[PDB]
Amino acid sequence: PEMVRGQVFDVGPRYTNLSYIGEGAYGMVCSAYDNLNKVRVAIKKISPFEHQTYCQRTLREIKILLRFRHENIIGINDIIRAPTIEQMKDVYIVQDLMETDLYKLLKTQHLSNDHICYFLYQILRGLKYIHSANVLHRDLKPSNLLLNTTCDLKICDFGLARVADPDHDHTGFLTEYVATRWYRAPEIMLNSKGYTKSIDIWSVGCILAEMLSNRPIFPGKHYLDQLNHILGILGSPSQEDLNCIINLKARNYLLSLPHKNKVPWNRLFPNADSKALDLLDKMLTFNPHKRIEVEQALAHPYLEQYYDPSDEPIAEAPFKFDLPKEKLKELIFEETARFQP
Ligand SMILES: *[C@@H]1CCOC(=O)c2c(O)cc(O)cc2OC[C@@H](O)[C@H](O)[C@H](O)C(=O)C1
Repeated sequence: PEMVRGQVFDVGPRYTNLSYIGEGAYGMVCSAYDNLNKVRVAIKKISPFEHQTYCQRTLREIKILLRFRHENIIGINDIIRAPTIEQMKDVYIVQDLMETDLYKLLKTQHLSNDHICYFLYQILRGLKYIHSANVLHRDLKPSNLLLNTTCDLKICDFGLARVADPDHDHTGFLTEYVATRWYRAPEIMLNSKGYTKSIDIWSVGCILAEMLSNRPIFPGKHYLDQLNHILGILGSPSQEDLNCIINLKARNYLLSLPHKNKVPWNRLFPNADSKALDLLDKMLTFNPHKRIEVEQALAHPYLEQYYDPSDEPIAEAPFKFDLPKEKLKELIFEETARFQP
């Protein structure tokens, strides 16, 4: 058993010569050599079984990724675990080895407009597949976008994903915490549980802005502060958009604010392509019902060099629609059985 930074990695004998990469949800990510396929791979160690929410995140991801097959979604090549439930303490998920993630890339690298266009195209192409499966990713952010050496992009981490449920999306003011804060749509803080596809388009718009400037566009320092940053750039919502918000507490909070003017995108991003800024505006639209959808975004003039609906596939088998951790562990054991001897 090889150890990496005081952490056992029981992945032998198939996977050897381990190297640290970073941290996932319930454990670390390493690279390793695959002695069967004679290539290096990435391996994520997960230790979720003490906690019901961890088991939930682990089961969601495994169930989804084993059904999905798409060029812009990183797949599961192998799952390593003990042969019995009694002996199962950790799970190792083996995936293609990528070169970097967009979070690390944006810390030091300026993106050319050609790279921004290609990265955005690939994010939306993968997102089209996800949404066609009636699935919401719900945690899109640069660290969940992986790049290989030729800048092919893959979406990672479905542990926060859910099946879309727009009829049950409404909730009260200041109750929801969906997504990582900086990528969270304004309606999460106002009246939404994050159960509609527009949640993901907002996150993509935040990622686009960050690719244009190498800094987060809405860097809220805490929960309600996130809405301060959003409104500081978008300006005050229109009467029509407020009439959309029937919840009285959320609407009255917005009405209590002083009038704020919109900051023009081309003042925030003076070197950006004007077509990129037009698409950015449509993704970062306050009203989630008016916000552009993934297939419309793919057809936007900014992406005309890449757009090809017949090469933008959808899912064959969409997902249609309280468990103690003991039952979740059994479910995880069952879902991973296909990779055993
Ligand atoms: C993604 C989990 C899989 O991540 C990877 O496979 C991965 C590869 O292949 C290369 C590099 O450089 C990073 C990387 O993941 C880094 C993770 O920390 C990632 O950002 C994210 O946190 C995650 O776990 C989901």
